[PDB]
Amino acid sequence: RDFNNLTKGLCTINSWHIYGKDNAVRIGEDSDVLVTREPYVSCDPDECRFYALSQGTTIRGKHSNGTIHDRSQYRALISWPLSSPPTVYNSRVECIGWSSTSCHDGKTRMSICISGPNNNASAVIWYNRRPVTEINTWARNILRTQESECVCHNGVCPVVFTDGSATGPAETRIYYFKEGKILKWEPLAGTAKHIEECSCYGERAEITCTCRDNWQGSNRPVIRIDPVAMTHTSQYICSPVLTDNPRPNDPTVGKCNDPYPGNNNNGVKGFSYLDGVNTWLGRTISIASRSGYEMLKVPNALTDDKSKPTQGQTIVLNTDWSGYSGSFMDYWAEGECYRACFYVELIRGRPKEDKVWWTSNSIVSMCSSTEFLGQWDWPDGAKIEYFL
Amino acid sequence: RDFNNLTKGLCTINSWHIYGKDNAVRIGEDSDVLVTREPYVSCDPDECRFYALSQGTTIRGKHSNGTIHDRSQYRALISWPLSSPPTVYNSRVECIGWSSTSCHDGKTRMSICISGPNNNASAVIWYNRRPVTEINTWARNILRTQESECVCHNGVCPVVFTDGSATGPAETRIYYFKEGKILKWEPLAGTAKHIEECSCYGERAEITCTCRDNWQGSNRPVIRIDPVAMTHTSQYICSPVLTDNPRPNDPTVGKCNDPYPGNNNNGVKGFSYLDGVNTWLGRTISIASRSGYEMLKVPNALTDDKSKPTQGQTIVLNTDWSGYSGSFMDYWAEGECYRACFYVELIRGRPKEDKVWWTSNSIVSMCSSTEFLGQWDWPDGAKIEYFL
Amino acid sequence: RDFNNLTKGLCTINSWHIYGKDNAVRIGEDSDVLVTREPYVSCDPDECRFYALSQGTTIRGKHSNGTIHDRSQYRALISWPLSSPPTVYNSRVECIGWSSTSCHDGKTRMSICISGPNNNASAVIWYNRRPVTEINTWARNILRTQESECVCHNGVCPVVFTDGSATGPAETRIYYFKEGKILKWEPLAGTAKHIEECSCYGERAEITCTCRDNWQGSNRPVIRIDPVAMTHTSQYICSPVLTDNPRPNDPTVGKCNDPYPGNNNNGVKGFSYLDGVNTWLGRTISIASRSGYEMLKVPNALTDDKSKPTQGQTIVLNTDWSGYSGSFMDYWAEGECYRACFYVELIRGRPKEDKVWWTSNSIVSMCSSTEFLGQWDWPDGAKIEYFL
Amino acid sequence: RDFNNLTKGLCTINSWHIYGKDNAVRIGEDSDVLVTREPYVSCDPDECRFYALSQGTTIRGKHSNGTIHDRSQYRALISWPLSSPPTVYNSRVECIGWSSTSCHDGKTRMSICISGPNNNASAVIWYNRRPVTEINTWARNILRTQESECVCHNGVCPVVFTDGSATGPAETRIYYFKEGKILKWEPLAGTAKHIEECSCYGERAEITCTCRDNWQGSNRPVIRIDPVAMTHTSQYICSPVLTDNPRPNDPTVGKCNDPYPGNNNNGVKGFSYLDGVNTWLGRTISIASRSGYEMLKVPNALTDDKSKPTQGQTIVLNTDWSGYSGSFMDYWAEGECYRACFYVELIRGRPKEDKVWWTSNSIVSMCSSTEFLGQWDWPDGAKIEYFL
Ligand SMILES: *[C@@H]1O[C@H](CO)[C@@H](O[C@@H]2O[C@H](CO)[C@@H](O[C@@H]3O[C@H](CO[C@H]4O[C@H](CO[C@H]5O[C@H](CO)[C@@H](O)[C@H](O)[C@@H]5O)[C@@H](O)[C@H](O[C@H]5O[C@H](CO)[C@@H](O)[C@H](O)[C@@H]5O)[C@@H]4O)[C@@H](O)[C@H](O[C@H]4O[C@H](CO)[C@@H](O)[C@H](O)[C@@H]4O[C@H]4O[C@H](CO)[C@@H](O)[C@H](O)[C@@H]4O[C@H]4O[C@H](CO)[C@@H](O)[C@H](O)[C@@H]4O)[C@@H]3O)[C@H](O)[C@H]2NC(C)=O)[C@H](O)[C@H]1NC(C)=O
Ligand SMILES: *[C@@H]1O[C@H](CO)[C@@H](O[C@@H]2O[C@H](CO)[C@@H](O[C@@H]3O[C@H](CO[C@H]4O[C@H](CO[C@H]5O[C@H](CO)[C@@H](O)[C@H](O)[C@@H]5O)[C@@H](O)[C@H](O[C@H]5O[C@H](CO)[C@@H](O)[C@H](O)[C@@H]5O)[C@@H]4O)[C@@H](O)[C@H](O[C@H]4O[C@H](CO)[C@@H](O)[C@H](O)[C@@H]4O[C@H]4O[C@H](CO)[C@@H](O)[C@H](O)[C@@H]4O[C@H]4O[C@H](CO)[C@@H](O)[C@H](O)[C@@H]4O)[C@@H]3O)[C@H](O)[C@H]2NC(C)=O)[C@H](O)[C@H]1NC(C)=O
Ligand SMILES: *[C@@H]1O[C@H](CO)[C@@H](O[C@@H]2O[C@H](CO)[C@@H](O[C@@H]3O[C@H](CO[C@H]4O[C@H](CO[C@H]5O[C@H](CO)[C@@H](O)[C@H](O)[C@@H]5O)[C@@H](O)[C@H](O[C@H]5O[C@H](CO)[C@@H](O)[C@H](O)[C@@H]5O)[C@@H]4O)[C@@H](O)[C@H](O[C@H]4O[C@H](CO)[C@@H](O)[C@H](O)[C@@H]4O[C@H]4O[C@H](CO)[C@@H](O)[C@H](O)[C@@H]4O[C@H]4O[C@H](CO)[C@@H](O)[C@H](O)[C@@H]4O)[C@@H]3O)[C@H](O)[C@H]2NC(C)=O)[C@H](O)[C@H]1NC(C)=O
Ligand SMILES: *[C@@H]1O[C@H](CO)[C@@H](O[C@@H]2O[C@H](CO)[C@@H](O[C@@H]3O[C@H](CO[C@H]4O[C@H](CO[C@H]5O[C@H](CO)[C@@H](O)[C@H](O)[C@@H]5O)[C@@H](O)[C@H](O[C@H]5O[C@H](CO)[C@@H](O)[C@H](O)[C@@H]5O)[C@@H]4O)[C@@H](O)[C@H](O[C@H]4O[C@H](CO)[C@@H](O)[C@H](O)[C@@H]4O[C@H]4O[C@H](CO)[C@@H](O)[C@H](O)[C@@H]4O[C@H]4O[C@H](CO)[C@@H](O)[C@H](O)[C@@H]4O)[C@@H]3O)[C@H](O)[C@H]2NC(C)=O)[C@H](O)[C@H]1NC(C)=O
Ligand SMILES: CC(=O)N[C@H]1[C@H]([C@H](O)[C@H](O)CO)O[C@@](O)(C(=O)O)C[C@@H]1O
Ligand SMILES: CC(=O)N[C@H]1[C@H]([C@H](O)[C@H](O)CO)O[C@@](O)(C(=O)O)C[C@@H]1O
Ligand SMILES: CC(=O)N[C@H]1[C@H]([C@H](O)[C@H](O)CO)O[C@@](O)(C(=O)O)C[C@@H]1O
Ligand SMILES: [Ca+2]
Ligand SMILES: [Ca+2]
Ligand SMILES: [Ca+2]
Ligand SMILES: [Ca+2]
Repeated sequence: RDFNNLTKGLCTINSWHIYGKDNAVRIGEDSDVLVTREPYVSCDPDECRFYALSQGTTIRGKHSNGTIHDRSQYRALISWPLSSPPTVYNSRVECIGWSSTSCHDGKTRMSICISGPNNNASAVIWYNRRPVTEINTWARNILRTQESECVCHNGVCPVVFTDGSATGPAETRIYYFKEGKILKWEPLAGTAKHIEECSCYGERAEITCTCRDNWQGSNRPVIRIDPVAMTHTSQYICSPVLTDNPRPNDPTVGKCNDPYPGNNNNGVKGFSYLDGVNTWLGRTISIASRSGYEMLKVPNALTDDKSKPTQGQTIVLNTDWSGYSGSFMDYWAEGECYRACFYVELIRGRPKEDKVWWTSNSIVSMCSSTEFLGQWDWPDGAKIEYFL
Repeated sequence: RDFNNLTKGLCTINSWHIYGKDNAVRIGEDSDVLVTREPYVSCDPDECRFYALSQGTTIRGKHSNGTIHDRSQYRALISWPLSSPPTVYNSRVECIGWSSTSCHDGKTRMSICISGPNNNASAVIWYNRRPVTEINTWARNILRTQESECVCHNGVCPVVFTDGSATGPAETRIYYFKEGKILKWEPLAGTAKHIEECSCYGERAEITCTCRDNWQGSNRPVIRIDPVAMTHTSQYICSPVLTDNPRPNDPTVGKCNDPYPGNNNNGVKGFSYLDGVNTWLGRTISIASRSGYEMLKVPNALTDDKSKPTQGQTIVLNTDWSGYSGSFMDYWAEGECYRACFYVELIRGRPKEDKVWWTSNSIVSMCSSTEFLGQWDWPDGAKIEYFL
Repeated sequence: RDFNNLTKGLCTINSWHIYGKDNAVRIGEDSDVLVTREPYVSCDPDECRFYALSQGTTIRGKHSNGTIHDRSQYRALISWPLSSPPTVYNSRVECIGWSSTSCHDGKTRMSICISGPNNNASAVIWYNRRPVTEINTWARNILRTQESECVCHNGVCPVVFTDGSATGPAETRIYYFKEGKILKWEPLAGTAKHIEECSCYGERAEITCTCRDNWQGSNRPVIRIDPVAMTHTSQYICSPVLTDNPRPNDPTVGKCNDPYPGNNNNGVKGFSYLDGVNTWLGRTISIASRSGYEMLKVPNALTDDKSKPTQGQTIVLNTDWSGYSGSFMDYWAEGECYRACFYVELIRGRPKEDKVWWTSNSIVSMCSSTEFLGQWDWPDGAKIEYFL
Repeated sequence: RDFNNLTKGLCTINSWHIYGKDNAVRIGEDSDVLVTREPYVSCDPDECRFYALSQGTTIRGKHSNGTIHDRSQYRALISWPLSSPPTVYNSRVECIGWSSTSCHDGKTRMSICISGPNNNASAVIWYNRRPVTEINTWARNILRTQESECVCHNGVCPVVFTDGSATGPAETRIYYFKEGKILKWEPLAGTAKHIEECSCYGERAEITCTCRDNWQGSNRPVIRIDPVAMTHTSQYICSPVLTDNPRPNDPTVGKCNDPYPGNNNNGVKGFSYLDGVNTWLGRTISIASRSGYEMLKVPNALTDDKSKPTQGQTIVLNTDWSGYSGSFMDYWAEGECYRACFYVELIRGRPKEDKVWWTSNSIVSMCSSTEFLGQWDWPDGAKIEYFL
């Protein structure tokens, strides 16, 4: 009943414990599970849920054929109970579209879905489950947004959008919403050169977003937002531990204010927690594809262009498929600090597994522990052969 | 806890944004989805839902064979969560029958279902989910009602019924309900010559209904209701932009007080928003069948017999099937105006697609934006070949 | 939050309107619907639900084979939302067993299930969804109860049980429960000679039960209960309109205090409303089997041994299968009188349809109207051929 | 809203009445039922539910192949409504892992799941459905816990864990949790020599746990916990009525302070109620495998090394498969005493039924009656042949 404020710092991250896993593809082999992609996790004050973009068909369904495609009239943002699979019968539609974000401000939830043809897309901003504001495409080239949760502070929920080229300069805007209405927007500033799919978290009245430079950068761009002043900066992770994909091999020195070169015109949504010595980066293990997943403790990664790992944890073996990853936290938990969490999208089917005609995913997520916990690996677990 | 009053005017309609879409036929190819038709949308103060007449069988079920037929003992009014499909497991039965309307008065919901043989039908009026009032057929020829939501003002919810011929003069009545009890009824007056399937909305203490003249009219009849005085008038949309189906080609001058001729004994449920220069009409694109769907801004359409479009938006391409369309609004939303909404029934199967033995539909709906949003088209999306 | 009292009389019954219908067998041909039998309907202060004895298997399931049998370890009393089918996913288990009753006292619900072998059965009485009291078999021969709702008055809910022979004198007891605890019990008194499966309703502080005399009677026995004094009487319906099944042809004079002879050792659960001139009897249309169903207005049927029909309504044609029927009312509805309701079990499969290996049913129910409504017939609607 | 205290003694157990049964394997032959094992039952103040470790696949699913294995990344603790089957659509995930316990303290629920490889497992302790505390493996050999409900007293919920060998001395710890945080832990003391899978209940401010000595004991070890002092003792059931499995034949004298020999390196989770003359033991009927199940009244079993049965009740015939059994009670029921309950896991499939490639189970549970009720037997009820 009052707006949430980011009054706490991050808990110390000494390892990662298992939080949730839906085993959707394993289960959906023989039950009514929706084909998805672009998932995430987001908490309300009373409940945490799984989120994703449905493809408007079950996995066993004949309409799963062609679901490699990102943008259709049959997609929607759905949410469902934590660690359940997204089924026809338990999935709640938040809004219609093929690009989304969502966050609760402490009183109620804002959800945003973009739909339309590539040259004529529009965002609709829902708040308390009703449509409130609409935004038309400004650059007429796939208006698109975070594909993970936004973050609010005292009613103000910033959202990062991009419109324009995926392979050249584009038009990125930071919208500051309150109760679904636009308080303000700004064009992207700072030294980030291309921005897509920001993964965001909040601590001590600052919102940090780790994004995807699709055009040039194999290091990740970072936007930091003041939700009170409604201003931001941008730079890159300085660290030579490179965290996009595909990417070249790790160098010994990164770049703070420019894209690290070697791979153009591609990437993956990812995330980091940037908190001095309490800094952890996620990446795919493979430099070539969305294969494997690990967390690496890289003290001062944001600001230190020679920073290297001092600790890590494998999440998904490099013999298993991964995908998008992103940040969320339970802002309404007990205690004196915010516990960092993330999810990894485990993509199955096309293009890497082309014996099936579909593309889908399941979800695994972890949150930080102050203990030094033993590690397991967490694969999707499905046998593609069963779907043949 | 107090009755809702229609105290607001319509928001300015500059375009239409996507509101909901269930993709029911695509999803029901491989999950337990009920065969429906005659759908709509209706809001409670805390939730908006999809409504339809079930056929008492799933689409993949063997009993889907024969579901082209409108009236059986196996039909029921169901509701289900917004943009979900109507499944066996998530569908809530409101009442039993093969013709319906439903609306919330601010305290609770009235639902009405008609059932029976053609010569002996009866309406039962439910209120707070209990049966309260029953009305026997007065003309012994398919007693029937709106197939979309009614509208309430201070407890009074008017409903339009027709009994008698579909191809000649019939007996239309306006019932004024309060808490499921009949306050008053009136025979149809004014210049409308035949009335079926009224699509209604409320603003500034007046209820406007756009209906179907099955007997003669390719222009649409309009009933306007004073829910305080409990009186009404009727006329036709004056505009030469004709909005029934099938229909002849658009002339340059309409008819205000008589059916526009050229097509007899057929039609489709449709709707309009009639608000001076803020006037928008829906129609099928095809003049021959329930094919395509568009919205047209036709300033003063109700009163101007030469009024032509000044703006439009395509909803469904003329290469895709449509069906019934109707009006609803979220009377419990925030802000200073009521945002116009509509749904379009996307009919699949018989009679236009006769390689399957069933008839069903899915739903798409939009609400107005004050922005000038880019347009997409929104087809059902299912492949009939998959059902073979 | 206070116990309900039977303070109202019955509304005048001038006809019957459709209340609910689940079409379970039609729908369960292609969805996960539980095999049932012995259904009924019962209201809470906020909701009315369908009830039945599950067979612990879906209809399409391989374990549906053998479900003609009444008593197994796999049966349970389930409830589910009104007019929904009893599915695996929406059915709530009230208790485990193969004979049951259930009723809400205004504060919470009592449910009773009997289980065990024929010579060693026991009742467990649940209240507020916890087990409170248990009763062991007294005659060691299929302890059994109403198979429809009980009725409460000021916390006191009487229940009729029988233990002993189905084809000879047996031991019937009336238990008076309050908060799941036994206040009192009595052996059956009066002139009823055999009692099974009582169908009960309450009005003006009296509970009337119409039961089944399996041993000799083709007229129905009647128990009337004073829930304050905790006493009862019994007799038969005097009327020559005979309402058990199988039965001989209607005579011109009935029997008030003895079974009407002609058929031994068989019957069906049925019901009546006995209210002077406002008296209505249900029966199968067939005198030979559970085929068809009609309601007949038989003024003074209880006390007049020459009383004949003055009005009727067909519910199920004699070309369609019926089954058990029983009484319930919504004691928590608005208004000045209790509206009589009933359900009819529509049995499909064995023994009358032996091309399938299962026995199941669906449900239709009606409540009274003060109007003289037109009639329809309400068959199960499924095609057995589809299940082959 | 206040913590529950164990203020009541056990009700007198004169027999056992049926409480719940899900018939999961019968139903899951033709519906979307999760493969499980290691089930139990646990009550909240407003609801009692079924619990189990999912295998992350339906029974009919192709991924059911290999589900004999205990520990995978696809397992999770789920709960679901009492006597329902654990379906994809009604199962709520409590936490991720392959060993668990759960209990409500009167304000909210603590749930604990262990996951990881054998040499590197970790417990995560959830409270109010959020992760609060994590515990790393201390002996690097399958950290594991009760597989049935824990018990709380004034906020303090003790839990028994074991880490180390299954076939030799191991490291057992008693953790005392409050609001998901560790108040204290102790190493196992007393004369119990090996501890696994404790089944616990609470009465008069003492918690009694009956466990599994996998290494040597065919009598069962017993831990008794003071949740105020946060101390414990351990011994064995003195009785010569031996209750593990496999086991040698019953002798005439047991052992109070040492394992009863004859079978090494195997066992089954089981339980007892130890209350002077009101003492009842469960066991499999078979001495060789998890076949059959009975309850035996063995006055002073805990302390009397010659105690023999004075009464019993068969639960599952020795011609039917059983499995794990464990204790729970409804601490929030009415009345002056706690009513003892238990469940039995009915295992189907591998290894005893190897014509199928899966292992799963269903559940039956009973609670005590003060009556001397007639007995039935309660088999799983499924036909394996149907799954072929
Ligand atoms: C039970 O569970 C536990 C808990 O999980 C398990 O214990 C864990 O074990 C894992 C696996 O070993 C550990 O993860 C690795 O962590 C290291 C970081 O720790 C080493 O380095 C630390 C930093 O050392 C510099 O500074 C220090 C001072 O600050 C200085 O002292 C030192 O000399 C040095 O100059 C050391 O502090 C650390 O020592 C503490 O911990 C030790 C245990 O780990 C202990 O033995 C010590 O005594 C001490 O007390 C230790 O030496 C990460 O570096 C590593 O991440 C690299 O390697 C993996 C493959 O294993 C790779 O996937 C990673 O990406 C990463 O390497 C790439 O990136 C580098 C950076 O650019 C690059 O240099 C590398 O060449 C490499 O590059 C190639 O691969 C990448 C990726 O594909 C590609 O992009 C490139 O282009 C290129 O192709 C792992 O994260 C956990 O930290 C550890 N956890 C704990 C709590 O201990 C335990 O094993 C389990 N038990 C069992 C029985 O299974
Ligand atoms: C990005 O998204 C945006 C947003 O959606 C897209 O932009 C939209 O584009 C669509 C498609 O073009 C537009 O819909 C059409 O709108 C016109 C109405 O606008 C024209 O006419 C206006 C009125 O002009 C008279 O009065 C004015 C003064 O008031 C006077 O100035 C004028 O000279 C004239 O005498 C003009 O004001 C308007 O101009 C503004 O907008 C222009 C952009 O549209 C801009 O360029 C201008 O400079 C200006 O600023 C404009 O000229 C509708 O008329 C039209 O509806 C007709 O045609 C479609 C087929 O396209 C048909 O399906 C419709 O039913 C309708 O036509 C039938 O009915 C008529 C009425 O009886 C009849 O006369 C016709 O012959 C026709 O009849 C046949 O078909 C029917 C139906 O099957 C049948 O029943 C008959 O029997 C017969 O067989 C469209 O609705 C949107 O308005 C526009 N939206 C916005 C915000 O701009 C943009 O394209 C997308 N971008 C990309 C790159 O894709
Ligand atoms: C639109 O919908 C409406 C609303 O539903 C439809 O209108 C309804 O139509 C149905 C079907 O006709 C009616 O049901 C029958 O009702 C009669 C009772 O009403 C007749 O008798 C009344 C009593 O008359 C004695 O007393 C009066 C004075 O009190 C005296 O005046 C009279 O001369 C006589 O001596 C009359 O009052 C009544 O007249 C009012 O209504 C008339 C319309 O119905 C109207 O025309 C009149 O002018 C007047 O105003 C009328 O004459 C029931 O008797 C009958 O039930 C018998 O027959 C059916 C087969 O049809 C059978 O299944 C029943 O079981 C029952 O008969 C068996 O039992 C008898 C009792 O033992 C026995 O005598 C019979 O031989 C028979 O026995 C065989 O069958 C049974 C069962 O299988 C077996 O067990 C035996 O062994 C043996 O084999 C029907 O219920 C509705 O009442 C009527 N409703 C309304 C509101 O009007 C309308 O039709 C629909 N419109 C269209 C176009 O479809
Ligand atoms: C209707 O429903 C009701 C309610 O359920 C049914 O009635 C019930 O019927 C069942 C089945 O008969 C009963 O269960 C058995 O109970 C006996 C215990 O009761 C006998 O013993 C009592 C104790 O007697 C010593 O002390 C007393 C004084 O305290 C002294 O007087 C006496 O002489 C003696 O020295 C007697 O008090 C008791 O008498 C009361 O009740 C009688 C009715 O039962 C009545 O007739 C009497 O007049 C009196 O009023 C009675 O004589 C258990 O011992 C027995 O459990 C053994 O046998 C089963 C097989 O049946 C086996 O599975 C069990 O494990 C157990 O036996 C193994 O363990 C023993 C202990 O180590 C060992 O000694 C045995 O050799 C045996 O060992 C082999 O098997 C095991 C297991 O596989 C293996 O591990 C070993 O290695 C080895 O291979 C049953 O539980 C219910 O108690 C009774 N309930 C009630 C309320 O009456 C009624 O039948 C149903 N009606 C119908 C028509 O179906
Ligand atoms: C009660 C009833 O039968 N309504 C049906 C109406 C009437 O036939 C017409 O309005 C003529 O009166 O229209 C439909 O057939 C149609 O056109 O798709 C569907 C609808 O179910
Ligand atoms: C407890 C029990 O078995 N009840 C069964 C009763 C009894 O057999 C009779 O009332 C004779 O006592 O009737 C049925 O068989 C029936 O006629 O369809 C169904 C019901 O399940
Ligand atoms: C954590 C774990 O693996 N628990 C497993 C235990 C252990 O193997 C034993 O208690 C030996 O320690 O027992 C089972 O195998 C069994 O006997 O059915 C099932 C259970 O899943
Ligand atoms: Ca990149
Ligand atoms: Ca027409
Ligand atoms: Ca009889
Ligand atoms: Ca053992």
